[PDB]
Amino acid sequence: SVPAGAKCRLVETLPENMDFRSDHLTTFECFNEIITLAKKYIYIASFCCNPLSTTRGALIFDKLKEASEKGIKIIVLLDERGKRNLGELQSHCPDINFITVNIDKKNNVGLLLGCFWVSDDERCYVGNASFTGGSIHTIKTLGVYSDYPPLATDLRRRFDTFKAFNSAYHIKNPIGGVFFTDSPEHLLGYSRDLDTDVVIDKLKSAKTSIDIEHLAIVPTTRVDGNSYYWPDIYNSIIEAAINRGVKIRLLVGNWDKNDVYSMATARSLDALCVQNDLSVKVFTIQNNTKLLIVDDEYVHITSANFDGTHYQNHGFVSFNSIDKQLVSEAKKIFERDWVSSHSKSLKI
Amino acid sequence: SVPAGAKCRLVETLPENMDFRSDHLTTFECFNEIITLAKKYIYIASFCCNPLSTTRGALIFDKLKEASEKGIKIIVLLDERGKRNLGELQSHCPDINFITVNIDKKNNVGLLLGCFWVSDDERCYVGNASFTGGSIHTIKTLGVYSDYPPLATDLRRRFDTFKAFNSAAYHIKNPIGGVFFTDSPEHLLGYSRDLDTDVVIDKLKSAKTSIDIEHLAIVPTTRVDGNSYYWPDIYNSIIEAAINRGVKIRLLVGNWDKNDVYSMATARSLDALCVQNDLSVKVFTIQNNTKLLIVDDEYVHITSANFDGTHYQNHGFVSFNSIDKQLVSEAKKIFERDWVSSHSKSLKI
Repeated sequence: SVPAGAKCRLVETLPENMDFRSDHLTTFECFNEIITLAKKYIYIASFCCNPLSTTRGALIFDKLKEASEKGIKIIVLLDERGKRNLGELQSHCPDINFITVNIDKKNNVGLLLGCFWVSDDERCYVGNASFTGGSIHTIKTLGVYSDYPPLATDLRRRFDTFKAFNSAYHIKNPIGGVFFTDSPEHLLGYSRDLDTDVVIDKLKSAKTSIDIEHLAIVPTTRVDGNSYYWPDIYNSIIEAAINRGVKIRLLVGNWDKNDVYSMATARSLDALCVQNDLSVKVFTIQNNTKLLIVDDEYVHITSANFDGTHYQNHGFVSFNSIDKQLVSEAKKIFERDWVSSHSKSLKI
Repeated sequence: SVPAGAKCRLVETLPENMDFRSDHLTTFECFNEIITLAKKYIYIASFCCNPLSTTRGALIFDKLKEASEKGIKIIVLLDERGKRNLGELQSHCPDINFITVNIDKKNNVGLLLGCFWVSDDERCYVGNASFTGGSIHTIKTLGVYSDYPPLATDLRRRFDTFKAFNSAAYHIKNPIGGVFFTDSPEHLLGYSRDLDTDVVIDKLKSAKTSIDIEHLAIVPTTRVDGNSYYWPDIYNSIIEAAINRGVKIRLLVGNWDKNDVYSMATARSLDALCVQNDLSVKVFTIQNNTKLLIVDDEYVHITSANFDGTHYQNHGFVSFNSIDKQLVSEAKKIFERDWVSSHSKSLKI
């Protein structure tokens, strides 16, 4: 009935100046095939829309413009704080519907990240490649493409939820081994599962290994001029390594900004690298990859970073899979990134 | 009916070589009053019994010996891992009943700390002054004495629980007399006792204004049984109160080193938090058993355990809690004295 894996295949943006190589569908090829095969609609949700930054991004934008001129209903969702180039986006393509959204009318902290495409209720992409020229060509990204109509329909319902904010156990036995998790809690409705609870549960259930490629694993972030302390994911990682002997490899971005918090977290992680089975490598390249692999049997790909600001306020959809083949493909991706020349051991 | 405060008064050990001063009942005077007024029994629970280390402790030991010679039933509970001077304790006083206890027969990690005296179901002491000459004379300690029979009877039931391990809500919100006990570990709670872990974390999370803590170490990682154990529950409650709710927090902890990478890293983290939040950390080098927590100047917590994972997951102890305004204000002045003491210096390095 339902195909194993839900017809999902991994998508990558591997910049030519970087040493990352693979035979997966590229982000450019993914967006191009979605626009080409489109018959009725194309829905896109991202924090900001800035495709003209690279030549490949402008080509995707022009192909999307062609679809709009040929009757395809195209709607692009972007957060209110990415409204800088809104006038230029609508001037270039008057037939595209650009909508700014504010998902947090109470606190004005939550931001739309979504980071997914969906079209014709048949095809969809989901990952961490925003609708920018950087995410298409020059920034390393990781996502998932699928042409399974039930999965794309799930993403279309997420688009309905996000579009409604215009400014103007199924987790144990998923369908096809693939399921979505959502954020924030006040947008879950009655049926959707909070990504925070799923991620923490998978980290606590880890028996062997935890592999994470994220931007920053820090317990403290700055919610626009104010500090917010949220160590839930940070503690789950640390307690797995120390209390349960789980082998943990963390591939995170470089820190500084004279941030006392990020530096303190760096010294704490470096202190853990000397006595526990916790290894941390750092990358300096621009990298949007948000990847989590547990016991080589569960994979989690999203657009949010494992911090309190994202998982308490921001709006995003996260990809989850327990399909062994898709997990093994993601495991090979992380193994490549771990020993890459752009990943260096944590320095004191 | 029930007296406010449950007839509780603070008890301190202030060594003469230290600058700490107060008008509270001393630990020596407290133990002396318990031994003198004893009519039937005196029950004592501590990790170890080493009273002969100082002259004042040996004097208390001889008074307890005299009580045993006068028909008083004396039982001293000590942990099995404090069995060093057991032979000398029984040679000095053949009429005292010394019992070694192992509260964790499964894992052999939990230790008996109790740190309380109870006698005649009428009088009791509870705090962090063990039955040693150091805790009586040379080591700074803080405890509570009460002669309210219902409170001492509650503490006697804890003694019954611990003695059984021989080697051979509503009542928390409006307590009786504003005083109640919390207990540890979870596998010894029974059906009616409240876990000290949950109460401490709840009080820390409910803090609206101030959090004052005088403990040995506030670290998320300890060495339980040859292995490192990560437990940041109390650590996170403190930090999130300061960062997310703007609570003014003063932490008075002991000095660290031992080339411990974990304790050193935690030191750098706390000092990193001191630069942008209302969190101040001072360090003491003196010998100090004080385990004190004060929340919003309306809740006081005195115990013998340290706020770490080893204690609050394994060890057996009874913790004193009170919301009585008078007793809390007295504990608040104690912390204010300790905070600006000459033996407490701001965190450097």
